[PDB]
Order: sequence, then structure tokens, then C-alpha cells
Amino acid sequence: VTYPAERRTFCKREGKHTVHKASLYKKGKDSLLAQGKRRYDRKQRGFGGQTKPIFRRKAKTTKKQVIRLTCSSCKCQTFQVLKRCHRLEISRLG
Amino acid sequence: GRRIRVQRKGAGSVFRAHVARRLGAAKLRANDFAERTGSVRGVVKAILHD
Amino acid sequence: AKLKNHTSKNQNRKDHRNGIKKPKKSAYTSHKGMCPKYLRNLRRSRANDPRQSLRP
Amino acid sequence: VAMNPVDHPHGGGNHQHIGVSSCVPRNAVPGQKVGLIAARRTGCSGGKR
RNA sequence: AGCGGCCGCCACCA
RNA sequence: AAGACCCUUUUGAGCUUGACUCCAGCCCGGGCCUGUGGGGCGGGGCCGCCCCGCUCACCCGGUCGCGCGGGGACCCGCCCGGGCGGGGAGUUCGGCUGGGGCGGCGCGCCUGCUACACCGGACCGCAGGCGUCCCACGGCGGGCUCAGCGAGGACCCUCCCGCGGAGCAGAAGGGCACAAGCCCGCCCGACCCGCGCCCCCCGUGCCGGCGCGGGCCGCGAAAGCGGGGCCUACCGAUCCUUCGCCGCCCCGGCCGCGGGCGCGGAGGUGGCAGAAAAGUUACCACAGGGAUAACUGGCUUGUGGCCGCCGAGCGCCCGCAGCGACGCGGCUUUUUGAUCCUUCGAUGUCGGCUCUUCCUACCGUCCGCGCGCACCGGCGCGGAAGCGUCGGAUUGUUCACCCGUUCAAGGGAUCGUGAGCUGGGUUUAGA
RNA sequence: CGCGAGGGCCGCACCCGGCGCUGGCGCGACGUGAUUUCUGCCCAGUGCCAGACCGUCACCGUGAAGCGAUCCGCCGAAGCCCUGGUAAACGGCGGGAGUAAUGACUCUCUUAAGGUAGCCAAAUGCCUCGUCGGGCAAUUUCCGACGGCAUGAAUGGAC
RNA sequence: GUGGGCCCCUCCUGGUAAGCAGGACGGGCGAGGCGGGACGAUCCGGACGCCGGGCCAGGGUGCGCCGCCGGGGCCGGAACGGCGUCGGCCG
RNA sequence: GCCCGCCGCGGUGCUGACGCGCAGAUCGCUCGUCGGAGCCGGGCAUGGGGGCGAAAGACUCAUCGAACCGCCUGGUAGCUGGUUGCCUCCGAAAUGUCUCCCAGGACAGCCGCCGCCCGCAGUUGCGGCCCGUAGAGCGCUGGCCGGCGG
RNA sequence: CGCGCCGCGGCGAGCCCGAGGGCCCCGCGGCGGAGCGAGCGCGAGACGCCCCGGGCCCGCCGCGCCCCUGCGGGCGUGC
Ligand SMILES: [K+]
Ligand SMILES: [K+]
Ligand SMILES: [K+]
Ligand SMILES: [K+]
Ligand SMILES: [K+]
Ligand SMILES: [K+]
Ligand SMILES: [K+]
Ligand SMILES: [K+]
Ligand SMILES: [K+]
Ligand SMILES: [K+]
Ligand SMILES: [K+]
Ligand SMILES: [K+]
Ligand SMILES: [K+]
Ligand SMILES: [K+]
Ligand SMILES: [K+]
Ligand SMILES: [K+]
Ligand SMILES: [K+]
Ligand SMILES: [K+]
Ligand SMILES: [K+]
Ligand SMILES: [K+]
Ligand SMILES: [K+]
Ligand SMILES: [K+]
Ligand SMILES: [K+]
Ligand SMILES: [K+]
Ligand SMILES: [K+]
Ligand SMILES: [K+]
Ligand SMILES: [K+]
Ligand SMILES: [K+]
Ligand SMILES: [K+]
Ligand SMILES: [K+]
Ligand SMILES: [K+]
Ligand SMILES: [K+]
Ligand SMILES: [K+]
Ligand SMILES: [K+]
Ligand SMILES: [K+]
Ligand SMILES: [K+]
Ligand SMILES: [K+]
Ligand SMILES: [K+]
Ligand SMILES: [K+]
Ligand SMILES: [K+]
Ligand SMILES: [K+]
Ligand SMILES: [K+]
Ligand SMILES: [K+]
Ligand SMILES: [K+]
Ligand SMILES: [K+]
Ligand SMILES: [K+]
Ligand SMILES: [K+]
Ligand SMILES: [K+]
Ligand SMILES: [K+]
Ligand SMILES: [K+]
Ligand SMILES: [K+]
Ligand SMILES: [K+]
Ligand SMILES: [K+]
Ligand SMILES: [K+]
Ligand SMILES: [K+]
Ligand SMILES: [K+]
Ligand SMILES: [K+]
Ligand SMILES: [K+]
Ligand SMILES: [K+]
Ligand SMILES: [K+]
Ligand SMILES: [K+]
Ligand SMILES: [K+]
Ligand SMILES: [K+]
Ligand SMILES: [K+]
Ligand SMILES: [Mg+2]
Ligand SMILES: [Mg+2]
Ligand SMILES: [Mg+2]
Ligand SMILES: [Mg+2]
Ligand SMILES: [Mg+2]
Ligand SMILES: [Mg+2]
Ligand SMILES: [Mg+2]
Ligand SMILES: [Mg+2]
Ligand SMILES: [Mg+2]
Ligand SMILES: [Mg+2]
Ligand SMILES: [Mg+2]
Ligand SMILES: [Mg+2]
Ligand SMILES: [Mg+2]
Ligand SMILES: [Mg+2]
Ligand SMILES: [Mg+2]
Ligand SMILES: [Mg+2]
Ligand SMILES: [Mg+2]
Ligand SMILES: [Mg+2]
Ligand SMILES: [Mg+2]
Ligand SMILES: [Mg+2]
Ligand SMILES: [Mg+2]
Ligand SMILES: [Mg+2]
Ligand SMILES: [Mg+2]
Ligand SMILES: [Mg+2]
Ligand SMILES: [Mg+2]
Ligand SMILES: [Mg+2]
Ligand SMILES: [Mg+2]
Ligand SMILES: [Mg+2]
Ligand SMILES: [Mg+2]
Ligand SMILES: [Mg+2]
Ligand SMILES: [Mg+2]
Ligand SMILES: [Mg+2]
Ligand SMILES: [Mg+2]
Ligand SMILES: [Mg+2]
Ligand SMILES: [Mg+2]
Ligand SMILES: [Mg+2]
Ligand SMILES: [Mg+2]
Ligand SMILES: [Mg+2]
Ligand SMILES: [Mg+2]
Repeated sequence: VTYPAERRTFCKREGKHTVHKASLYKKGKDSLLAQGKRRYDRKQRGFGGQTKPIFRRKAKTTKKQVIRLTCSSCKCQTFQVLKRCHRLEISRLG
Repeated sequence: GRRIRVQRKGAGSVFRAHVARRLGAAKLRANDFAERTGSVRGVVKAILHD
Repeated sequence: AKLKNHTSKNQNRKDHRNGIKKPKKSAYTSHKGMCPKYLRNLRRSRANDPRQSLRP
Repeated sequence: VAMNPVDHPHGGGNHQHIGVSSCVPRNAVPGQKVGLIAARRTGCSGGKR
């Protein structure tokens, strides 16, 4: 699957169609101060072993790839999700 | 499991040495003043089985 | 062991025992799903008819 | 190997046999440190001088 | 996912 | 004797380890315990290491403290950190299923058929498919016509006719010709905000589709069409994490960091309405189950066994003395299967020995007929169950195989017969 | 096979203990199982071990930034990784085609190595009541030979 | 409360078949007394308070055992055979 | 740590007796051993996931693949058994969906009771639309025996 | 003991033997009376025997327009 380098589509900030530039979305690194991580660290202190489940039985060999679309005129970000696929590359022209 | 044979010997009871009717612990003569400055004379009394 | 999978043997007799019900008389005239552009004009017309208007 | 598995790490089996290597490491714990402990080599051979 | 140079060693709450 | 075999229960226990999660113990490093001096290396513009004296802490020995030593600021101990760790601890070890297991996966979806012309309709029923692929293989407008037959043309070109016999990503069915196929031009409706219905269905969710109100756009002269790829499959809760708007809260105030919250996507559960999980028991279990196997009996009769009908042929000649292919019609329950109706708070489960009674589908003896019947001896058929059908070698054997004799059929009775025996086999615990 | 005592193996909640009234002709851990005759090949896998500090791998400590919480660097013990050794450690020890009725022979694919000396239808051979011979009137038993479903060398082989 | 069903008639699917296994409209037993089918949860009739009289469904009417006479004929199971007997059709 | 054999110590075969016993392991005959890793008495030591074992998962007071005693404890059971007077009025289901679900449940159906309020039908007739089965057939997608004419 | 529904008694925009103090007398909470919104917070009259539906009003999400004390007020529109 190939995705266009640039695309013209709706912007919410300005309220009309502008040209957006493509990039690939990636999950950022986990903070140490998010409340669920704080709760997990406190539960894991002391004797007793693992206190929460650990997922094993994996089935999918594919994730959903999501495109970041950054507006050229104002820097407003929008996201497009793609159907499941094995390779994705963005074109390179502009 | 249970405790194995080598683990039971450290506790003593039936694995202690059979020391009854032994002559004693065998040692050299203790170093003292006379031996450090000279020599002391002894005489062999018996030769014994331990 | 294995047990039975499926039957509909007694089900038409259970369906008939209390009669076959009918839908409420007011479901035939529910506004749900009609064009909004028609339901807007319907309200506007009545509000300006003195025989029908219910404004204080 | 003449014992049952409850009695010794070498016990059990439908034939009398150890099953794994009888070279055990130097840091094995008590109850586990049987057979040949921390052996540099094994077997019968000449040539030593 | 983490260092290194397909290899190693180490990480693991949907 | 509330089956000990077998199965089920979200009932156990002993044992094992490459199950899951951990604990003692041991090894390693820095710190405190902890003195008092002498030196070397390196870095950065004081910091890090390392080395070696002394004795006074601390530690060890000799001695009846009878005329004495050894180590030493290191070891031990303590605090925190990393590694090894079935020695030990706790727990788990899916489901469906013509019993369970091995195998398979109708466990989430899709097409045609089964299915008996509304809808709906079962099986470990039949023939198959899906976990992907495509910025064009998508949107729109214009133009064009495909597969091919026939007939021509130096060693692809032309005409004519052409209902699709081509093509439309991949299963199957359906759909489509100035098009839904092919080529060209311009594009990104493969968008944003807010609702409703259809299928499945308890009229809950999820996938998928359809119809609308309002923004902003693409193509077209325009009417129009467009929320992907013609239609029927191609996918995912709570909690947590991550990112993107526009804001609100941090509760005695105010400011800056940070944290939380209202909305929407993404990271995944294929056992697909979604626990985090390996084996073994011939040492054994508990609750139950004839809802379910191993043995009698019952229904069935493929397989086994026995019996007819026809007449290609064989039999020097001569289809029927004796035979009889290719085909077709039955019977039996002495084989083995198929099934799971009765029995799991128990019907003692192989054979042999002993003893009795029964069947006829008759092997010898009796009475009749037939012959490819001279005699002798054989062979075929009907009636006939009275008497006879034996002694041994090897095998637990039933069976089989040999030797011998007055020359030696086949079966049933809870696979007759264990409070009649025996205990060789099979069938607990030792090896 | 381990250990020279400031040690090794074991006990034990703690303090404190056993071997030890002991010292390598000793103590402790394992395997095989008198004698006679022997004990072959494989260190690739797993296990064990010693010699090197390559990568990885803690806290502590230290540098740069910050209002501070903190973030990012450097430093780097044992272990693993790497280089070797070891089978009386655990264990393992062959295919196809022709060639004088056989096959000394040859070509061939292949392993870490391709089962040696021996023994055998064995208390180990499925096929199987194997084949031949002894013994019997007659033997799925027996003995002797022959040669491997799945014989074989301290898993100790043969006698 | 129930979420083990089963049988009959017609219509089907796997299987050599089965008192085998799996589906469909309607009815039954389950949870339905009484009579009859010798005998049977389901077949043929008929669906039920306690009695007296009458009529009669289904099945039957030698004796067991409640109830019969008249009239016209004839005298478990397959392929395949029969100058047994009575009746036909074609020549 | 030689051989025959008495007491002693043990326990082979009869698969003998007995098997409601003399007995919760005994009796008869037969048999192993009998100077030694031999047999017997008293005192003392080792304590339960522990001991002790010339090793059988054996023995640890008729208890052992984890003793006995009291308590936690009337431990939990989707599983087996039982669950006590009369008459009257009504009256089922053994099916759909989801479920570590398949000997159990929740929601729907079926039924009871309590109500409350002001045309109807498990039927025929007449009219309009819908279906692709039995039969029939070979045009379509496939399959199949032969005979004439160019 | 807690939760749901039904029946009957007393009083009714109200109701009530808490505990306690002097089968009698006095006796707070509480619940009901207003909802909606994560929260800053804002906040219901228009009809009707009864029941059912329609219409309109309040909050939450969005958006025309006008204005004073102003990211504050007013008047509207839409699921
Ligand atoms: K958070
Ligand atoms: K923990
Ligand atoms: K133990
Ligand atoms: K133990
Ligand atoms: K142990
Ligand atoms: K023990
Ligand atoms: K073993
Ligand atoms: K049982
Ligand atoms: K059982
Ligand atoms: K069973
Ligand atoms: K069992
Ligand atoms: K149970
Ligand atoms: K269990
Ligand atoms: K057990
Ligand atoms: K046990
Ligand atoms: K264990
Ligand atoms: K372990
Ligand atoms: K376990
Ligand atoms: K429904
Ligand atoms: K769908
Ligand atoms: K729209
Ligand atoms: K989620
Ligand atoms: K989120
Ligand atoms: K039981
Ligand atoms: K059962
Ligand atoms: K049953
Ligand atoms: K049954
Ligand atoms: K039959
Ligand atoms: K049965
Ligand atoms: K049976
Ligand atoms: K039984
Ligand atoms: K019985
Ligand atoms: K006869
Ligand atoms: K060895
Ligand atoms: K030895
Ligand atoms: K030898
Ligand atoms: K090796
Ligand atoms: K090596
Ligand atoms: K090695
Ligand atoms: K050989
Ligand atoms: K032999
Ligand atoms: K071998
Ligand atoms: K069959
Ligand atoms: K009925
Ligand atoms: K006739
Ligand atoms: K004696
Ligand atoms: K006797
Ligand atoms: K006795
Ligand atoms: K003697
Ligand atoms: K002890
Ligand atoms: K003790
Ligand atoms: K115990
Ligand atoms: K106990
Ligand atoms: K007790
Ligand atoms: K207690
Ligand atoms: K239970
Ligand atoms: K139970
Ligand atoms: K009971
Ligand atoms: K389970
Ligand atoms: K169920
Ligand atoms: K259950
Ligand atoms: K229920
Ligand atoms: K045709
Ligand atoms: K809000
Ligand atoms: Mg913009
Ligand atoms: Mg009804
Ligand atoms: Mg043993
Ligand atoms: Mg063990
Ligand atoms: Mg039972
Ligand atoms: Mg029992
Ligand atoms: Mg369960
Ligand atoms: Mg268990
Ligand atoms: Mg267990
Ligand atoms: Mg364990
Ligand atoms: Mg199962
Ligand atoms: Mg579409
Ligand atoms: Mg599911
Ligand atoms: Mg055993
Ligand atoms: Mg049964
Ligand atoms: Mg037959
Ligand atoms: Mg059954
Ligand atoms: Mg009995
Ligand atoms: Mg009996
Ligand atoms: Mg019998
Ligand atoms: Mg008897
Ligand atoms: Mg008996
Ligand atoms: Mg045995
Ligand atoms: Mg041995
Ligand atoms: Mg060797
Ligand atoms: Mg061997
Ligand atoms: Mg049946
Ligand atoms: Mg019942
Ligand atoms: Mg009767
Ligand atoms: Mg009479
Ligand atoms: Mg002797
Ligand atoms: Mg003797
Ligand atoms: Mg006896
Ligand atoms: Mg208890
Ligand atoms: Mg109890
Ligand atoms: Mg009634
Ligand atoms: Mg059912
Ligand atoms: Mg689940
Ligand atoms: Mg699940």
C-alpha cells in the first residue's frame, strides 16, 4: 500500500479545505506519573509475585496504520486510519 | 520429597563418632619456657592401640 | 454425551395461545424517521394558525 | 538410583539410570549437591605426569 | 523496545 | 462393600520438569561499623581509582594466663543492590465429540446445495472460501466496444457480422453494452459536525449496509453524481496506556510547573460477548453417573456361514452322472462389526475338569432311488437325531498341527457350568 | 569427583552445632559390582570446568541542564556472551546403485561420529509355531547352529 | 416451575441396515380415568363430580366369556416352479 | 562370614486346616539358618513434610505415597438421599440467544395471582400483489448411445 | 438484616415512640419538597376528569442576531 505525500482535505481550525502533509503515527513512551502506572507500582511492592494478568495468546499479525495529516497553513493535526495491511510507505514529493 | 541421607547426618544423633574407650586426643607437647631456651627430656612408657 | 440440537415442534402452539398481538395504535403515527424539513414546517404552520395555535 | 524419587535426586524410572548429567555446579544448594561436585574433568585415562 | 555489532545480552499490567 | 475399571465435576492429593508465579540459602558489589601515616596512576579546571606500612578497634590460637604468639583497618555482622536457585512453596494444566483419547475444527464470519415455491429449519451433512490486496486496481466527465468465427494481406494490419459466448483483485452465486468493461483529462466524497433505520435478534451488543439535516469540496456546458474499490465475507468490551482538539478542577488564596476530567481515535483479547497457566500416577484417590465405554442379553446382518433360481461352459461324444462362470433371489444368528435400550449403593470377568439336556444344516450305522453303478470301492439325492464320534506329543489356549486305533459330523443351554473345583492365562501393589 | 583447616560437606529462627578424641594409608559425594579376559568411535547438543574482559549487565558514585520534582550522560562486581578442556558426565554410534548364485570391488549422497571386540529368534526377534540339525511313534516346549522390528562394551561386554 | 424429552401420521438427510442417529406441518404420551386391540405409557373409539333409567362408538357374537341369524360366491416371507381346483381374455 | 543337625531365630510348599476362627494373621506337616554382617533382656538417643530405612514408599503402639488428639468447623459441594393435615379453583416446559457453557445459570417464551380501563377471529367468500418445489424438458451450464447426407 | 413490588391504618407539602429527659408527657437529624451537568455551575408553567400521544419550558452540546456592568446579559434556532 502506498500513500500520497500531500493531500487536500478539511481543516477544522480554519473550516475549509487546505493541503496537509503526511506522516506516520507512533505511540509515545510511557510516563512514570500517569495514575494507572502509579497504582500498578504500589500494588507490586512487597511479597506475593505478579498482581495483574500478563497477556499471552496473540493472534493478529497486523496493526492498523494511522496517518498524521498536518495542515500547511495553520499546523492543525488530523488522523486517518487505514485498513489492515503488511507494508505501508509514504511517497516523497513535496 | 523428604530430607536426603547427607542432609540427616549434620544433625548428630545416630551419626556421631564412636568415641567410647578412646585413649584421648593426640598432640605434641605444649611449647613453654624451657623448650624455647633449651630442651626437655621424656621417656616412652607404653605403645598403645587406639 | 450428546443432547438434542434444535426443534420448533411446540413453538407455533405457544405463539398462538395468547392470540397474536397487534402493535399499539399510536405506533402507526410516530414522527420517528420522518423528514426533519417536513417536521419543522409542520410545527411552524400550526403555531401561526389562531384556530390551532397554543401560545399563551 | 536404587531409591524412589522422594528419597534422592537419582531415584525412580523404569530402568535404573541417573537421567541427567551427574556433574553438579559449585553453587548448588543443600539437598541438590549430589553426584560429582564441580568436576574439572571425568573418565578414566592415563597420560598424567 | 533497549543497547551494541541477521547475530549476541537484557527488559515485559491493555 | 454408596465399582477400585471407564467417564463427568470449573472435588483432591503424591511425584516430575524446558508450566505460571515466587522463597530459603549461597556467590558478588558499595556503604556504616573504622584508627593512624606514606605513596602511584588517571581525568576536569578539585574529582576518581589503586597500592603498602604501623597498632589501638575488631578477630583467632597456646597457657593451670610459669616466664607466649598470629592476623588487622581487611575480614566478619548489619543496610541496600544484582546473579544463581524443583532444594522448597502455592497454583494451573480449554471445549465440542455416535464413551474418552489420537485426529479434525460448523469455536467468529461468507457463497451454492441439503430445504419439501413466504420467513424459519439439524448433524464430526456435500462442494468450497475469509484474517488479505490496491493513491489507484479510487471520484467524476467524455469518448469507445469486448470474446471470437468467417474472408483477406511482404518474409501485426483490414473489412464484415458479433445479447456478451470477454472483462469487472481473490470462493461461489447474482448483476452490467453509446456500461458497472477499455482509454484519456482533471482530481481526493478512501472528508467535518449531529441523528435515524435494516440484517442477526431477547427485537441487547458487535461486524456490515442504507436513509437524512447542516458545513466544506471534486468533476461536468449543465441536469446530476460522489462518505472508496458493482452486490452478498475480510473483524474486537470494561480497566490501563498513548495521541489530538476546545475548555474546566486541584476544595483557606494567588502565580509557574505538574496531575486529573468531559469528547474522539490507536495499542487486543482467532477458545473471536474478550481467565494470566505444563506433565505424570501400575501408590492413590472424592462426589456422582447406566445422561457414558470394557463383559450377557435385545434390534440389525455389511462381514462370516448355509441354501435356491438361470444355463456360458467343462465332462472322448453328450448343458443338467458329477459339475457350473457372468448374473439374480433368500435364510441363519454358532464369526466379527454397527448401535448404546437394560445393569456403575457390583449379575464374580478366559479356558480346562466334571455332569446333564437339547437342535439338525446327517460324518459311520438303517430304509429307498440315481450314476460316466460289471465285481470290489467310490460319488449324488430323499426319509431318518436311536447308538457311536475315541487314546496321545507341543501350546493357558478356543483354534491349529502331527502320531495311533473299530479311521473319528457341526452346534445350543447368561460365549451352560468359580457359595462345584482348579488358577495356567488375562487383570493391583515387588522385579 | 571435591577439599591442606582463614578449608570442605551438612545442621540450624537466633545464639550456637555434626563429621572432629579427626588431618590425604584421612573425611565426604557418586557410579559399577568376586575371579579370569576385556572395556572401541563421537565434545556437534545438554551438563560441568578454567582464562580472557569483547558486547551486555545493578544500586551506589559523578558530570551537564532545571524554580524544584526530575530528565539525560558517564562509570561499570559477579553472571551470561566469547576462547579453550572434559564421555568409568548424560547420552549417541547409515543410506542408495551396480560389481567375479553371492559380492572381495567401485561410484555416490551423507554424520559430531556412523556400532569395533564380542554375543543372540536370549528373561531382549515384530514378522514367528523363523531355517536347519539333535532328541520322540508323534514336540508352538528344550538343546546346538545360522544372522539384529529395537544386541553390544563400569547403561559395563563375553566366559 | 421448565431450558435430558419421546412416540404416531405424512415429508426428508447420513448409513447394508437398525427398537440407529439427525431435521419439518399437525396430533398424542408426558400430565388423560373408561371400553376394545389375549397381553403393551403412545394403536381404534371416547377425555373423567356422586347416582337411577334409556340410547349406542370402536370391536365383535361355537364353549371358556356378555352377544347371530338369513343370503350369493370360494375353499412372517422372495426369485422361481405346479396337467390342484374355480373363473376369464386372445387366437 | 565351611558342611549335616537340637534349642533358638526365621517363614518355603501343600496355593493343607481354619476362614459366623482358638486367633482383627492362628494351627499341622514340610522347609531356611544354627560361631557369624548371629540371637535375646534392661537402660539411653532420634519427633511429623519431621525421624529412621542392607531401599519394599518400608516402619514410626491393629493408624503411613505424610501418625495420633482437640480446636478453626454445623469448612464448601452447579452433586446423591430425605423433606410431615383436608377440600376447592386454575395449570405448564423439555424451545431461541449469550455464557471456561455442555449433569448449572441469566434474559425471552409458556402459566398463576393481583388488578385497571372502554369492536374481535389459527375460518370461508370476493379483489390485488409475491414464490420456483412436484411434474415436464434439453433452449442454457454440463453429461451420453448410434444412424443417414455433404 | 438489606432490596423490590402489592395490600391495609394514621396524618398530608409535609411527615417522624432517635438517643435522651420528666401502655402517659416532651423530644434533632433524616427522608420528601427540583432537576440536570465530568465540572466551572445554571435552573422548570402552556395546554389536560383519568390514561396515551402531541406541543412547549429547564440542564448538558452546538450555533444567527442585538447590548449594559462584557469570553458577562438579552432575544432566537437544531438533533
Ligand atoms: K492517566
Ligand atoms: K509483589
Ligand atoms: K525435602
Ligand atoms: K520435605
Ligand atoms: K530436601
Ligand atoms: K528423612
Ligand atoms: K532415575
Ligand atoms: K465409581
Ligand atoms: K471408580
Ligand atoms: K465410562
Ligand atoms: K475412576
Ligand atoms: K465436587
Ligand atoms: K480437582
Ligand atoms: K495421592
Ligand atoms: K497421597
Ligand atoms: K513434587
Ligand atoms: K527450584
Ligand atoms: K500440582
Ligand atoms: K425477539
Ligand atoms: K456482516
Ligand atoms: K451528510
Ligand atoms: K478498551
Ligand atoms: K483514551
Ligand atoms: K460416590
Ligand atoms: K452423569
Ligand atoms: K439417566
Ligand atoms: K436413558
Ligand atoms: K436378519
Ligand atoms: K448402556
Ligand atoms: K451396552
Ligand atoms: K456395572
Ligand atoms: K442388581
Ligand atoms: K444318523
Ligand atoms: K559412571
Ligand atoms: K562400592
Ligand atoms: K568383567
Ligand atoms: K558433545
Ligand atoms: K568442546
Ligand atoms: K560439550
Ligand atoms: K555386531
Ligand atoms: K538355543
Ligand atoms: K545401546
Ligand atoms: K455403514
Ligand atoms: K394431553
Ligand atoms: K391357477
Ligand atoms: K531348627
Ligand atoms: K484337605
Ligand atoms: K501361624
Ligand atoms: K553348621
Ligand atoms: K536428628
Ligand atoms: K523421634
Ligand atoms: K508427616
Ligand atoms: K498429622
Ligand atoms: K477433633
Ligand atoms: K484452634
Ligand atoms: K463441589
Ligand atoms: K460434590
Ligand atoms: K442420605
Ligand atoms: K475449565
Ligand atoms: K446451556
Ligand atoms: K454443572
Ligand atoms: K430459571
Ligand atoms: K442440454
Ligand atoms: K458537561
Ligand atoms: Mg488549517
Ligand atoms: Mg400470543
Ligand atoms: Mg524400588
Ligand atoms: Mg526431587
Ligand atoms: Mg457409586
Ligand atoms: Mg466409592
Ligand atoms: Mg463448569
Ligand atoms: Mg490437585
Ligand atoms: Mg499433585
Ligand atoms: Mg512443586
Ligand atoms: Mg470434554
Ligand atoms: Mg459499497
Ligand atoms: Mg464466545
Ligand atoms: Mg512402587
Ligand atoms: Mg443407556
Ligand atoms: Mg448375512
Ligand atoms: Mg447410554
Ligand atoms: Mg454379588
Ligand atoms: Mg449369582
Ligand atoms: Mg459362560
Ligand atoms: Mg452356581
Ligand atoms: Mg469361587
Ligand atoms: Mg505387577
Ligand atoms: Mg548394578
Ligand atoms: Mg566406554
Ligand atoms: Mg543395554
Ligand atoms: Mg431411539
Ligand atoms: Mg417428568
Ligand atoms: Mg384388557
Ligand atoms: Mg354364551
Ligand atoms: Mg555356616
Ligand atoms: Mg548348614
Ligand atoms: Mg490355603
Ligand atoms: Mg476439615
Ligand atoms: Mg461437613
Ligand atoms: Mg382446566
Ligand atoms: Mg432440551
Ligand atoms: Mg469467557
Ligand atoms: Mg472466555
